[PDB]
Amino acid sequence: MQIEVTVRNITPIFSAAPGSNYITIDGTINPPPGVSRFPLVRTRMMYVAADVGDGVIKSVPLQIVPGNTMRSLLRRTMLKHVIEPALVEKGNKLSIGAYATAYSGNATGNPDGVPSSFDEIATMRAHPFIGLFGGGPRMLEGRLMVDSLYPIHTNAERILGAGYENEMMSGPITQVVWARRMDPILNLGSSEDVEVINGGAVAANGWIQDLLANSKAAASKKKGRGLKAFNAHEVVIPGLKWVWRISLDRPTDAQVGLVLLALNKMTNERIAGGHSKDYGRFVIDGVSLNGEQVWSQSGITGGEQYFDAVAEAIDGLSSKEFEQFAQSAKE
Amino acid sequence: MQIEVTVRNITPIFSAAPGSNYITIDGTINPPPGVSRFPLVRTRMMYVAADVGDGVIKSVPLQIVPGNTMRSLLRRTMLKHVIEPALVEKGNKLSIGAYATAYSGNATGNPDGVPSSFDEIATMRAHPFIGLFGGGPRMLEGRLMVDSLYPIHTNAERILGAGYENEMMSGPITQVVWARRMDPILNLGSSEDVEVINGGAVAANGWIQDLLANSKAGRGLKAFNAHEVVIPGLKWVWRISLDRPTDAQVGLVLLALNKMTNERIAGGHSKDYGRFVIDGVSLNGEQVWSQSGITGGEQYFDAVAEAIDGLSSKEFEQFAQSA
Amino acid sequence: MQIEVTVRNITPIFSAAPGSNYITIDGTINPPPGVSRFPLVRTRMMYVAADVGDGVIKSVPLQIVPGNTMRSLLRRTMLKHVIEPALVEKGNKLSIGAYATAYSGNATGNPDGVPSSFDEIATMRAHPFIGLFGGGPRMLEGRLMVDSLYPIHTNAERILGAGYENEMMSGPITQVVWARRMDPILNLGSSEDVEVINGGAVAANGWIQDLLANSKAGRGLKAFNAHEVVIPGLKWVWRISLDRPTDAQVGLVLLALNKMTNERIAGGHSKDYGRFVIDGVSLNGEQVWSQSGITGGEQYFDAVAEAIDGLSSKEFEQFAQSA
DNA sequence: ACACCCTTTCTGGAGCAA
DNA sequence: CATCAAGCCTTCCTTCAGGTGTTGCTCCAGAAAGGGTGT
Repeated sequence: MQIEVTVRNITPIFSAAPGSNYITIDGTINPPPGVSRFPLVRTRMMYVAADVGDGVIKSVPLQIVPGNTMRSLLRRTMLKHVIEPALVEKGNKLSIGAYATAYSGNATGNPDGVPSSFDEIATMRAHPFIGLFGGGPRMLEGRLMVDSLYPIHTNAERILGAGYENEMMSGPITQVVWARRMDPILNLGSSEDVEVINGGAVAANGWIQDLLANSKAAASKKKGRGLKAFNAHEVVIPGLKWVWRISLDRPTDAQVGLVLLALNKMTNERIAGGHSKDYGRFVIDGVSLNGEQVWSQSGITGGEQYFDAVAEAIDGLSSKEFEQFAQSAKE
Repeated sequence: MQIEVTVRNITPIFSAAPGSNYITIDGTINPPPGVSRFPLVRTRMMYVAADVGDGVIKSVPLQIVPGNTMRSLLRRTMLKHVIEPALVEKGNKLSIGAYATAYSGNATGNPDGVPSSFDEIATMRAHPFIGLFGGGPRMLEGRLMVDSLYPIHTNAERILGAGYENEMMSGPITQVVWARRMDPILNLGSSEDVEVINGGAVAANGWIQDLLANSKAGRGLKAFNAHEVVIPGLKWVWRISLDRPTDAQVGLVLLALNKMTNERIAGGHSKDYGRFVIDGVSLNGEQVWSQSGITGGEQYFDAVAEAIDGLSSKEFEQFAQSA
Repeated sequence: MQIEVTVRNITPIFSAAPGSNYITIDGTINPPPGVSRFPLVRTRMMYVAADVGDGVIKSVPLQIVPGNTMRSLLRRTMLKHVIEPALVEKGNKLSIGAYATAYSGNATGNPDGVPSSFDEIATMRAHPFIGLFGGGPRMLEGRLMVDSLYPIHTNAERILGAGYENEMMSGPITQVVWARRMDPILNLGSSEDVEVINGGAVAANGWIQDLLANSKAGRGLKAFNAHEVVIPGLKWVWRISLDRPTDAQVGLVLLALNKMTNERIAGGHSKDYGRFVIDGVSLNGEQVWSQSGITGGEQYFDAVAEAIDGLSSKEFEQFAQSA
């Protein structure tokens, strides 16, 4: 089953790339040493072979959300919105290992090297949730394959293929957003501002005195840590139309129905990260099932046999498969 | 819960963008070198994708207030207007670290590399203020999600939803506003204007000769600079979002929104730059704002009323307590 | 606390907008080159989002005086006849750096990066003058928030918040006023007017020869220029906001507003521009202004009368003192 | 009864570059 | 209805933040002996 979810982020996208990146105040990424630089936390970037100029494929940077992040977003969406309410409305409860296996593929960091029986493998791949995300102590193949969230851009034209010339994007799609943390105690202004503080003016003056001592120590170092922190993070600019490729090799109809229910409940979900700055908010503007567009304003339109299958399976959903899926053979 | 606080700024909005940007005496932003240049401190602006050629969408600038700035504004009006009167009214006094953890995210720049217990996580995410704003030494996630203040503009037409198209403004929304600082010794002009000056005439003469020696070869008070601002009267929008909130947390947000009328947005405090009025507040798509404040949402106001009653310092203390 | 000072300019207003703008003899601001352009210093203009037609908001020009000019003007009137008399009737001697920091917010152009102690911050924000205007070497935040002087105009309709539905000026509020400088000795006539010039006719004839050599090909004299001014007789609006003031500070601002009529708003000093009367002062919405100054707000006046007594130089000295 | 299936059971070393 | 005026100076940024914690892999890559039991 081929599912293609074209979304539109209405907030910036921030999937933080690991690394030690810096930036000048003017906006130059990774400056040579000597000039003053601030920590930059770049967004996640996929190198893509693309056609720059004419017939000259080259590796260009295109900033994305990883398929692991979107796979866990899909997993936690169908978990918080479908699977957990189905378990709550009945008497079924999960162990902490079963909850850990359902949310992160495993209960412990150490798997057991023995694989499970063919009957249990077949029944877990027939399961609506466990078939999508087959983890556990004995590693199963989950039939859900989740691609990265690619922005519909020229740099991904060898990724996107034909049919994506509408709402086209060129050029840079990222922006460095600067964030500052000020010291609260420097923003104290009067005795009315300080009355909620134990000690008041004495404690405030002690905070200024420790900041002056630490500043003198840092000046002796240059020529603990305070609360001033001016820094930067690169985000992907809002308003982009993104492609999200979801694949299912011979799924049970309830499993693709569960993916459809999760895509229905992607409303009020954040894609990558930067929670407190409301980053990752998005609007789905299209879902195509095997190339057939099945999205409307009121969620998924059509595809009814998937929804009846997943409703019947959620009615038949229990905690027994989750418990014996997470049960280690070595334990 | 999805709140849309659509506001209109009375005065020019100035959130100072980082960078050594420059301006000529005309309206040329960042000129080529070899011409007379002045330091320009531009407004904070966000690139947004917008339909510019009626088929082609492109990354265009749009001057905003950052969601960090508006989040700290909401946090500070909650603290100085709701939380601190409830704390000093009941006699509760936070520690200096607890005050720093209330106004910033924590008290120290080094967070603890341990996770807190689930009982603690549940108590603070059920707490109104600490549930809205996480952080601390052990990296709590708040339930509040604060977007940038976006102007209702055709550059943001892919950013806003529906119903804003009749209000959507086109064209440039900024101004290079010029400021200057005199050396006020040059403005003295009289021998009875130096009787307040110690030394008097000889002191004013020494300041003049020091300025002349500095100009012949420390920085004086003569400054001429510029800052780009968003134009006043612009209609904005502010997307506050709530990840599974308690009704007390929503009531704390609405209590903050009721008394942001005397609060300033971003920078320009001496120029009264941050002044604004709230045109509307949509509470999950339903309008709850009027002239007197937020009407309706009564369960949220009652929940934050019973939550502000019994608000103790010890929750902030063991939120700020390191490990 | 919100103060709304509604003034009406008696003479034209000229706050010169920076920029080499040009004018033709029949109007046509900033023409294409070759139509004999004349130098034009336009008055200060703020772009304001405004209703241009039914359902369309555009960034229109609106001629204002910037809030920095108003902030320094308020600082200067309190310094000129409330603060300096309080220092020299008591014999207090401000330093020259203290005078610089009082009249301009700083003594030098290099603020200290170190923060001041909280007791110092509390004393200066509780100070009547230093609380209004902060700054200094360690960058104090003042309690005063001075808006720019908008006119009562329909272009400012989104600025005023529909407080005044009458007296709304619709058309343009500006005139290009032309000023020319005559060469003095081009109008002598007789040799009795040149007998005071040393040498007599020979020095004026040498100056005429130098002017001729300049005209065939060093700057001359008798230039022709234009300056856009706001037309007189219209009604303005001023907003002076306060960040939790002591009543001595409110009394200081009202004492500035009482004898505000002696000073000028920006202007050309020679042309007597910037003259104005105050038609009203709104203290948080209630009118406290009459023909005989300010009537009402008595506790602010008693507080500022208490604070002017005992106002020593010592606070100014350790406000301007740089670490 | 002879075929596949499901379990145990069992002996030794140990350093490591790109 | 024609020119003559058809700017001049000077400002032309200041300090500071200029990251913190964690993560820092897991497992298995055998074949026979000795029991069952299912066709």
